[PDB]
Amino acid sequence: WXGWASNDGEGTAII
Repeated sequence: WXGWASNDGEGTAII
């Protein structure tokens, strides 16, 4: 979701 790498489903995801 609010990660900074891979997609977490809808947005960015944690490393």
